[PDB]
Amino acid sequence: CSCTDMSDLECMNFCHKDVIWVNRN
Repeated sequence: CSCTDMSDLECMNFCHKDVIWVNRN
């Protein structure tokens, strides 16, 4: 995951769209 030519929100979008803790944490 490389977001440097990319903002924070946009990074969270593509890089955190597969986070598993969106139900259990």
